[PDB]
Amino acid sequence: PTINQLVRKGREKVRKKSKVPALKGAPFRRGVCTVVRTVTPKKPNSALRKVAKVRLTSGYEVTAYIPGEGHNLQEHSVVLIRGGRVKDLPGVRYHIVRGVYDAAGVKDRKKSRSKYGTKKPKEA
Amino acid sequence: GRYIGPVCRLCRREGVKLYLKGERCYSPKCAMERRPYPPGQHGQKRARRPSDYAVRLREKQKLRRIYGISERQFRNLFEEASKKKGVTGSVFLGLLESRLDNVVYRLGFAVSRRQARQLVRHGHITVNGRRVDLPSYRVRPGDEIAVAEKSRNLELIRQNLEAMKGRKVGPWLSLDVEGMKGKFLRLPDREDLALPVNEQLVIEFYSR
Amino acid sequence: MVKIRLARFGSKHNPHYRIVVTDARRKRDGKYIEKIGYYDPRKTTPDWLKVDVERARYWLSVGAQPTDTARRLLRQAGVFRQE
Amino acid sequence: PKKVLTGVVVSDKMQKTVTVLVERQFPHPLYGKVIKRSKKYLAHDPEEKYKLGDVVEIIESRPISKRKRFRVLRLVESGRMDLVEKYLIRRQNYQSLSKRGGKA
Amino acid sequence: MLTDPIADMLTRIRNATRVYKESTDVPASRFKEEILRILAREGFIKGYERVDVDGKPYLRVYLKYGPRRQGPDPRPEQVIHHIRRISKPGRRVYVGVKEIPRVRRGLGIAILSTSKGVLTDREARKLGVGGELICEVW
Amino acid sequence: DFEEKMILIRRTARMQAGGRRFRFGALVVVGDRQGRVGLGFGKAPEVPLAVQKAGYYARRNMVEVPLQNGTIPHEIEVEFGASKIVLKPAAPGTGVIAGAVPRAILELAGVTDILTKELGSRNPINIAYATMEALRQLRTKADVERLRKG
RNA sequence: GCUAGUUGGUGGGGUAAUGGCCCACCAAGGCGACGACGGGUAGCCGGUCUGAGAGGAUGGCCGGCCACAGGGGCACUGAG
RNA sequence: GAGGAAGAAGCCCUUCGGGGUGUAAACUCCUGAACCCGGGACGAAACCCCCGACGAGGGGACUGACGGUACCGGGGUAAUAGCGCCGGCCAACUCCGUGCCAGCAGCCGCGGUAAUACGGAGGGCGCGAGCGUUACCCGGAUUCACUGGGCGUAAAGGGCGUGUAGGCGGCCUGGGGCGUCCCAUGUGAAAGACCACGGCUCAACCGUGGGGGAGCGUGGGAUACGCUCAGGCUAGACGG
RNA sequence: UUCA
Ligand SMILES: [K+]
Ligand SMILES: [K+]
Ligand SMILES: [K+]
Ligand SMILES: [K+]
Ligand SMILES: [K+]
Ligand SMILES: [K+]
Ligand SMILES: [Mg+2]
Ligand SMILES: [Mg+2]
Ligand SMILES: [Mg+2]
Ligand SMILES: [Mg+2]
Ligand SMILES: [Mg+2]
Ligand SMILES: [Mg+2]
Ligand SMILES: [Mg+2]
Ligand SMILES: [Mg+2]
Ligand SMILES: [Mg+2]
Ligand SMILES: [Mg+2]
Ligand SMILES: [Mg+2]
Ligand SMILES: [Mg+2]
Ligand SMILES: [Mg+2]
Ligand SMILES: [Mg+2]
Ligand SMILES: [Mg+2]
Ligand SMILES: [Mg+2]
Ligand SMILES: [Mg+2]
Ligand SMILES: [Mg+2]
Ligand SMILES: [Mg+2]
Ligand SMILES: [Mg+2]
Ligand SMILES: [Mg+2]
Ligand SMILES: [Mg+2]
Ligand SMILES: [Mg+2]
Ligand SMILES: [Mg+2]
Ligand SMILES: [Mg+2]
Ligand SMILES: [Mg+2]
Ligand SMILES: [Mg+2]
Ligand SMILES: [Mg+2]
Ligand SMILES: [Mg+2]
Ligand SMILES: [Mg+2]
Ligand SMILES: [Mg+2]
Ligand SMILES: [Mg+2]
Ligand SMILES: [Mg+2]
Ligand SMILES: [Mg+2]
Ligand SMILES: [Mg+2]
Ligand SMILES: [Mg+2]
Ligand SMILES: [Mg+2]
Ligand SMILES: [Mg+2]
Ligand SMILES: [Mg+2]
Ligand SMILES: [Mg+2]
Ligand SMILES: [Mg+2]
Ligand SMILES: [Mg+2]
Ligand SMILES: [Mg+2]
Ligand SMILES: [Mg+2]
Ligand SMILES: [Mg+2]
Ligand SMILES: [Zn+2]
Repeated sequence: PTINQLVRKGREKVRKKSKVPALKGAPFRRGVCTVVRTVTPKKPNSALRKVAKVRLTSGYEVTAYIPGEGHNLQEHSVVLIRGGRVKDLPGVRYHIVRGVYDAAGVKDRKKSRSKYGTKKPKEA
Repeated sequence: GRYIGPVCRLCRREGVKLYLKGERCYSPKCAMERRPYPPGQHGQKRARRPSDYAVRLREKQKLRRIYGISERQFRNLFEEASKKKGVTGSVFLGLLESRLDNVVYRLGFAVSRRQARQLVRHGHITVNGRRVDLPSYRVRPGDEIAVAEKSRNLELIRQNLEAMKGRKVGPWLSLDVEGMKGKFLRLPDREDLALPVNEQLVIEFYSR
Repeated sequence: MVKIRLARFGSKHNPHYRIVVTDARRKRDGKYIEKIGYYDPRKTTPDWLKVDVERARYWLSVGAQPTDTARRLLRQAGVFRQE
Repeated sequence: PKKVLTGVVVSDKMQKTVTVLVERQFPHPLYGKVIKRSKKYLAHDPEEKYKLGDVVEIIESRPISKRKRFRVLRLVESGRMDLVEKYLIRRQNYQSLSKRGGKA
Repeated sequence: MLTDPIADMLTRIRNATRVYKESTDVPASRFKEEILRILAREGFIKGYERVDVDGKPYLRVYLKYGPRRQGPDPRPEQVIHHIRRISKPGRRVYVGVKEIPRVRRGLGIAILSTSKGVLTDREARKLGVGGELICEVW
Repeated sequence: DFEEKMILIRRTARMQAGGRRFRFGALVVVGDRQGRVGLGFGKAPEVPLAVQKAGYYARRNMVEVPLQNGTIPHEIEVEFGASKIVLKPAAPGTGVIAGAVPRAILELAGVTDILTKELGSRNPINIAYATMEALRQLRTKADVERLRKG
């Protein structure tokens, strides 16, 4: 573009669209479960990924992954959403934080414990 | 906390002897003797060519693990050096060798750097006459670095300061075994230090 | 009614004032009209009180009104000495 | 210093008042190219003297009306309507760009 | 018609030398001539001189190169490795003397036009002035 | 005397009835750290032969780098294909600030202070070729001097 | 494309004071693609974070200015 | 903290010969955070009072929330370690469980009976009173390119003209001096930023001093290029 | 027919 053209129209700033409308951008956001189904991955993968529709405080209803070996979420469980995509489940953009609210931390977990909200078991 | 844990192990992860003890890392036992291979269940097998990164990391790990300092203090120092004029590399070392805890070792009052660090803390040392218990304390040229009057008569001081009678010391220091003092003449020149470290790489590690 | 008072500077327990000329109404640490001295009550340094007398004398001559403490420090710097 | 500008009279349609167009020149901040910008100022002519095509100096003045903060200082050259023309043609364009149009 | 007669000159010189020509005419204009004085003085061109190619005045510009070279491609290293316009119609470029560039750590030059005349980067710097930055050459 | 540095080695394969037939490529550098460097891209049935072939070639392809005290005499930007490389001189105490490829070359050319930037396609092969040209292209006052003397 | 306090004039009123600030009457005017008008958003700055730089992003603490004091309007008192 | 075995037990690994955890522990000796006791702040010298003159001076008294705190001297116990990673990017591997499950996953991708990628364990790598996670900003991104990009086939030449605004404008001389450049000068608060000294045992934090500069205002100066006004030219353009 |  000629410099004149640039003066005339200048450049256009590139706005980046968020991949996490847990509104307020906010670190996390909370809601109650509406359903606690399971779904199948895609492309090459296979399994029964566990998910949960969540009525958010941000006034949203999104599907969220429930990380962990096993969970304990039912129809009316209150949980904290934190957001993290899940490549194998189109539509699953947020993660349910384990260890907060009704979402129990995965028990028997020994390693990546701070994630999966699991207190340190004492070395007896 | 200053590391605290297996030490004649960092020695062998670096494939170079580290005087992280002194009296023992000197006589047939630093493990670097008949055990120069890295610690661990795999430490014996042959390694694969290190990534330019790996090579650069282990080198910062040597230098840092030599002076026994946290990555945080280390990094702050480097940066301080970065800012300052002059070969912002040898200046880093200049700084490092200025830490009281270190000079106390370099001056022989302590056998190792770790043991030198505890002397300062437990106020057994005296800069320019007043007591200082801050190992990180920076010594400037001319600072007298004596031994606490009351600590002077301590069992370990005698021993350590004894072996020093005779022993020659850094061309930038100088001591007085008699009164147990000593003085920081000037910041050492790279030439003055005999270090198993190629500072150039530690610089190239932070550049990244 | 402009003043010649002390403005706080320094840190918690490390008070260092700035003898300044400022309207009677600013915050004590607000925008002053001119710095004319400085005072360190603990006197950690050998130089804990300086006072451009040529200037203090100026403001006094135009209506500046010194705090009682502001007056004290200013006296030490012989602002009022007339020997 | 009361600001003194220089422009062209492009409207004598007001009682004791004239529109002066002042050309401002300057390098564009980011792109450098020296660009041209301009503004109209309503100047004060008490004796309805200055007239179109007139090039005059405008000086920062004490308020005289909502929009009048400039009195006409003096006059430089005159009658050069080529400028007044340029201004007019442009204004005439405006009738084209909209919902309707205007041939060229 | 020509838009930037100076750009033109520079370019004819760029083009000419690339094929290694002897001289190379270029329409005459004092300004262009003042540019040449520098090129000559700085030792970029053998020299230059007026001429009247068909009535209209030109300026033969005698180009200058290096010596024949070894191996494949014996073509001589150029003396003018780079010649580039800077200020241009519709994007004029100026500089305070405090902003006059150092072309190639000095190895190059930067002809620029000041109110004291056309000077090289150091020339105009010497007698502290700046102006339109004509071009860089090296 | 001469130090060798392996910039990269890749496997590559040409299809063929029955399957893929592989053949390794290797880019290596040779430099005396005294102002001389040579680039070599060797290719063969096996990695080692490939590296060998490379080294051999680097010596056939040397360059005289006008070091002005660990640094380059002047800034230079060379464009090789879709790869661009920027070389700028730096005073002492800076080091060699460059991507692994430009570095390997610069370091063995015995350059201790220099600033650089990889622009365009970051293709090793072509960036390696770019810096070689940038170096092979550096001039000095002396040079410019004889060159501009009538 | 926007505009009758709109733009200006004369005389008044009003205030510490200029002024369509508000009146009475007279002029047709004023503004716009160098973006009027309308919609959205936002207190502005010293500065802060980032960047090789140009630039980008910000405006919490602290200092300056402004604005508001449940929402809307208003005047009195007074140097304010 | 210094010693401390060709090296305990346990645990993991094994070609069962051995290896690892590792001088690590035990143990020996030295120091002594905690805590006990004693002393104990600067920050506060004014207003006021007497002298002198309700001046300058000179004397005098009162007043500490913080806090019995900081600091000092003596005494004195070996006295918290976690968190994240180990397929590549990217420092760090091995066994067993699981069998496209259960699960991981920043991006690329792992799991279908030998999984360095799942989960546990041993070992290892990073940091360390912190370590990870999510959210958001700049960076890398010359990926809105002014510095610093492009449009034949990758995303991109308008379907073609005519032509308004605007942008751009050949050769020579002269006036002006708007852009442009130069000198001087006013402004550019403090804090911050940079540097040098200093005060807290260091630092963080803080004080003092020093150097800045763009921008804008004023007064001078220059006139090459651009602009403008005058006047020429014929090589662009148009006409015959 | 899927996944290598
Ligand atoms: K219209
Ligand atoms: K009126
Ligand atoms: K800003
Ligand atoms: K594993
Ligand atoms: K980004
Ligand atoms: K098309
Ligand atoms: Mg731009
Ligand atoms: Mg969210
Ligand atoms: Mg599905
Ligand atoms: Mg799969
Ligand atoms: Mg994520
Ligand atoms: Mg009026
Ligand atoms: Mg060129
Ligand atoms: Mg050469
Ligand atoms: Mg290209
Ligand atoms: Mg690319
Ligand atoms: Mg009136
Ligand atoms: Mg009105
Ligand atoms: Mg305008
Ligand atoms: Mg708002
Ligand atoms: Mg950048
Ligand atoms: Mg950038
Ligand atoms: Mg504020
Ligand atoms: Mg209100
Ligand atoms: Mg309320
Ligand atoms: Mg109300
Ligand atoms: Mg009143
Ligand atoms: Mg021990
Ligand atoms: Mg006192
Ligand atoms: Mg006190
Ligand atoms: Mg009396
Ligand atoms: Mg009192
Ligand atoms: Mg004690
Ligand atoms: Mg690795
Ligand atoms: Mg994991
Ligand atoms: Mg800490
Ligand atoms: Mg960018
Ligand atoms: Mg561009
Ligand atoms: Mg592109
Ligand atoms: Mg196509
Ligand atoms: Mg296409
Ligand atoms: Mg076409
Ligand atoms: Mg169309
Ligand atoms: Mg036109
Ligand atoms: Mg022209
Ligand atoms: Mg001018
Ligand atoms: Mg200035
Ligand atoms: Mg300031
Ligand atoms: Mg100090
Ligand atoms: Mg300062
Ligand atoms: Mg599959
Ligand atoms: Zn050791």
